[PDB]
Amino acid sequence: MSSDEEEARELIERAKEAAERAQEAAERTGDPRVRELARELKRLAQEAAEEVKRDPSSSDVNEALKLIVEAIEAAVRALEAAERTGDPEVRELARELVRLAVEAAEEVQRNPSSSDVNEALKLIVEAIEAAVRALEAAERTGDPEVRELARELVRLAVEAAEEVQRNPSSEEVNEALKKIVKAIQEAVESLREAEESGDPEKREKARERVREAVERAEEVQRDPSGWLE
Repeated sequence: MSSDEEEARELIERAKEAAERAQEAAERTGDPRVRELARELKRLAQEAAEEVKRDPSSSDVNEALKLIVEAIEAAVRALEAAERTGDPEVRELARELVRLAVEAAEEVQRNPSSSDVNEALKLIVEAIEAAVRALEAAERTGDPEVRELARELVRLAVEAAEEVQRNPSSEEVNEALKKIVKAIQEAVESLREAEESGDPEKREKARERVREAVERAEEVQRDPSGWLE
């Protein structure tokens, strides 16, 4: 078996496992909307895998499948994280994140040759992963205020991700989401530091650190090109 052949077989298997996880996760939510989204994740994996199964010699087709599989895996993690929280607002944020993954994946499958559409999904996947980490970190604090701020922060990322999804070729919209993702990653790192500390003062510091990330993300959405920075 050649290298292209081996890579194809491996990716098709990875796609199958992803869609299967998506199936399982969605049926556990009992939300008919999430079941529909997971059905859509499965459909996209099969459509993208079917192209690779036909002809595994195209770099673009194999790259499209790989990115779509990464999007499904991230969507799966979002749904699993939401279920762990038992929190209805977090479940709704997860639904919103999964919907964005679906819509961005649909654009990739339709246009595998487009660098922009590829970049949009890539960045959106990174945003989903960062958002899930922020929500998980906030949940671990058990603190109502940190949790609420994390949700505010993820909503700003969702609104910026939608802009990217709808305008993949706009560099300004891309840079805005990158800045917000950076702010989320900084919030996550601050929460980790406070979590590994036994200092109550470090926990109040955490609230404020997440608050500063929210204020940063709000500033970015008001001035996405950083004209004022």
